[PDB]
Amino acid sequence: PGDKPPAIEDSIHGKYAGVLFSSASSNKSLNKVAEDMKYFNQLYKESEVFKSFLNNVSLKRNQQRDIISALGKTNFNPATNNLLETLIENKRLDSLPKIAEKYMDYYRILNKQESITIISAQELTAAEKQKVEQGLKKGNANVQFTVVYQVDPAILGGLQMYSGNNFLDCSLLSRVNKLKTEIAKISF
Amino acid sequence: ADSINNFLANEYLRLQSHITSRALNILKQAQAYETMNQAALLQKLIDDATSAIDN
Repeated sequence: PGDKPPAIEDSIHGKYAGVLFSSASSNKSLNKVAEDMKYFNQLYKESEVFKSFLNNVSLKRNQQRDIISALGKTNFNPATNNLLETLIENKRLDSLPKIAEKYMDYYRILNKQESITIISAQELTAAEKQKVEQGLKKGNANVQFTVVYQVDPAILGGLQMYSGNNFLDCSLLSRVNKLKTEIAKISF
Repeated sequence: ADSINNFLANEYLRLQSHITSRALNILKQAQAYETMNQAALLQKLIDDATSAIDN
């Protein structure tokens, strides 16, 4: 997709993840590295020793290299192996988790599927929810999506949709405030 | 003689200004009160509208 990550950032983990995304997407593969990075994230939180190993800084470079090999020398894309070697050489191994997370983020941005959250005061009847799906479809009409619901507002009879990074307010509470403000400014 | 004549003349002018100024201030003050009355009536109307929304 133009060998260009979604975003460019100067942070340590951001810099490495962008290079990995570019390099990976360059040769052929991104999904393979995604599983590798996803595996590291799950392991970083599930295995206590692995977390202590990464954070450990008194460890020598050769020692870090041997332990990584013991983990696994295969089932990791060559880019991932080269990335680990570079991190060991640059003493950046401690930041390996963040990189992983960050990478998946970018990957999840490339994912077309998105989750839409609707906020309404009144409980949404199943029949009403089906109508809402029809409206969201007709609005997009070209992308499949998963819907989520949430009802604990102060607004009433209003719908507010959150879609990843966009917010659309159809709440009646907004209408109430707007009218009370404009009526005040009549300047009769 | 001339001083009293000049005194009466200038005093007559001052009294004329005083009477016209009073006649003008009364009417202007009335107009201000009238505008306030009209504004209060309309403000009452707007408050009923806001109360309808609340209801």
